[PDB]
Amino acid sequence: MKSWRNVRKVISGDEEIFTEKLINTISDDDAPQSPRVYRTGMSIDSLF
Amino acid sequence: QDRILLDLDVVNQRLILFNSAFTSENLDNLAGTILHSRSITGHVFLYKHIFLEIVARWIKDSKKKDYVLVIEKLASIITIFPVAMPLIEDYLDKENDHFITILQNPSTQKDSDMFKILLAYYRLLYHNKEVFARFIQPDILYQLVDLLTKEQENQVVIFLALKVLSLYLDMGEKTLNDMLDTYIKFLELNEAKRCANFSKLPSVPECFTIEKKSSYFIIEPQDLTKVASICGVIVPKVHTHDKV
Amino acid sequence: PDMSIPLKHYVPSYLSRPCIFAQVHDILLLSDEEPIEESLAAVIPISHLGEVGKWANNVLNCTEYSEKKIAERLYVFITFLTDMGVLEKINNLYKPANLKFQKALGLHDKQLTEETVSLTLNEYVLPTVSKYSDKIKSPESLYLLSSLRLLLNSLNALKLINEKSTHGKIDELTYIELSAAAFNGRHLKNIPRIPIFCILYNILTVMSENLKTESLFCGSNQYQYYWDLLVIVIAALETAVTKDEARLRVYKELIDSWIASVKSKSDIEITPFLNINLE
Amino acid sequence: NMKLSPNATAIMEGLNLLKYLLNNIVTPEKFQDFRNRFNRFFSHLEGHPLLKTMSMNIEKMTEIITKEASVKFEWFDGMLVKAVEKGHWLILDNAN
Repeated sequence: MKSWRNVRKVISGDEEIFTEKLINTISDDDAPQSPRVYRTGMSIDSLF
Repeated sequence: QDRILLDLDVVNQRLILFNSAFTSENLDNLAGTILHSRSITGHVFLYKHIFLEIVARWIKDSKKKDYVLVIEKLASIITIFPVAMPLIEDYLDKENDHFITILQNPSTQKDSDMFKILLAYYRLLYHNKEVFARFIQPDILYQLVDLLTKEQENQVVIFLALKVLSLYLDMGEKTLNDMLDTYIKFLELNEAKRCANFSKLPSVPECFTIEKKSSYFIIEPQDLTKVASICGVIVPKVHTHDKV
Repeated sequence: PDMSIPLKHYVPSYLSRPCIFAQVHDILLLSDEEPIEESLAAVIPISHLGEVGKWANNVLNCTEYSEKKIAERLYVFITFLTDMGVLEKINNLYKPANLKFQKALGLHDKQLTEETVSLTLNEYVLPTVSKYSDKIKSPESLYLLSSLRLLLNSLNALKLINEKSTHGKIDELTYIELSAAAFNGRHLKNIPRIPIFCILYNILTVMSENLKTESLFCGSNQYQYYWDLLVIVIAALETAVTKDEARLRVYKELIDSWIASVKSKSDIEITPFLNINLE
Repeated sequence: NMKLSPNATAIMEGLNLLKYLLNNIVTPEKFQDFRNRFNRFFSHLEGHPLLKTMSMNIEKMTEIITKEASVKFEWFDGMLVKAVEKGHWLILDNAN
């Protein structure tokens, strides 16, 4: 997003170029809610 | 009464800022040491409001060969510091023939003695062409181009030569490339970066007060010639009429 | 203090060769972060892309240009493109657009290589290009380029592990390198059971040969799926540097979910794998 | 002649003459300019100079005859004519 946004600000103006539209934008709500169980990046291989 | 003031602790502040990135006797000393260096645009940052006196001292003390370095470092100053444009213009009226006589009858020396000249010439056309358009003899440039097209291994001199011609004869862009690729089997992105690097730095300031700290005094009778003392900052010394 | 004047203030605006590199240096300026994104051949025309090598050589040979790595990275990008037969595709693609410029102008030699972006989406000339492949106005044109750096960003990083396992030692010894020793002919005795380096190596070969001889640019959003897989691979190698075996149970789950999802889209990209995802 | 066919022998004269025109304005005592022009015109590569040499000699006969029309209010062409006559643009400033 931002690496294209500065190129919006050089070869074009402040209004969004054609290409800033097509890049997706992930909705910041799609986490899995893993912390119903509390685990970490610990190497759990030793357990099994 | 009023004259130049100059602090020195702030000069050292500017030294530590800059080099983090990358009487008349004193003036002669600093002129020599700034000349025989290669870096220029740090000295200009420290010593701004004094500098034109140093330019005048480079104009006077010639030493019979220094001329090359004079125009070389002068051209490197100009776009950063567009205020020595008068004195350099006055210099070439006296000095142009001594460069011509190098370029005419080529050096039989290191090519650098010509390289710098053309390079400075380029900048002095790129700054403004409607002033420096009479200190050139393009015939001799084409003579060098002939002689270094017939002879080999010299593929930088010719580049600057034709580049100077391309701004003397106000060529376009496709003639330029075709002309190059008729004589040959780069520059202009760098100088812009020099000036841009200079604009990275902040605005220098004049104290205008006798601060209780180390300071350097330059007075009215020590303003050399073709540069005039003033209550503020030094100003050029041009024109003939001057009878008291 | 970086609030500088850009180069267009000091560049002659009546030449073409500098004013594009002006935009290059200026795009590097405005970003606070290093764009590891290639958005620089996004600006350079396909003509005088060969000047990139001389540009990076000039960057090193002189003292200015505080940044000197990124000019090398973009050059590696271009020489990775010419390693593919990819620029022949896109130079052959714009040739209708060069015909409109040939006819609008009283004299115009139809050149070999066109002065136009490597994007196919920055411009008005798309509908001359989009006589086929209306995917051009769908994101796969973008992700074609972006995915193409990621692969190149991976091979450079993966290959050093192959040099590290080749130069393998008990000190600076890591689990991904133990898997690299498993692929590497010079193998260390310790924990042979991790033959995953080859499995996280052949996928780049699948992508590289596929993109070399696809020639479509008109699939079923295939380049979008040559991107999400690449994220998954970058995650797989990062969680492969130390002991986590069960975390790799959710990496044959994902490629197969990736396969079953793109197969649900009926994108015909399906032959060249799927015994590697099952091995 | 820089784009094709170098020919140092007359390209050098061409530059020598261009500098003499560019640095300096011509006055009566033109005969230096005439001789330098013809010394350059060893080379003929356009027919247009064949018109221009005729445009020189007409002035020469006119340069001798200035004494007998010492006072003559004669019309001269403006600017807009010379543009529209020659071919190049106008940018008129304000029409205040």
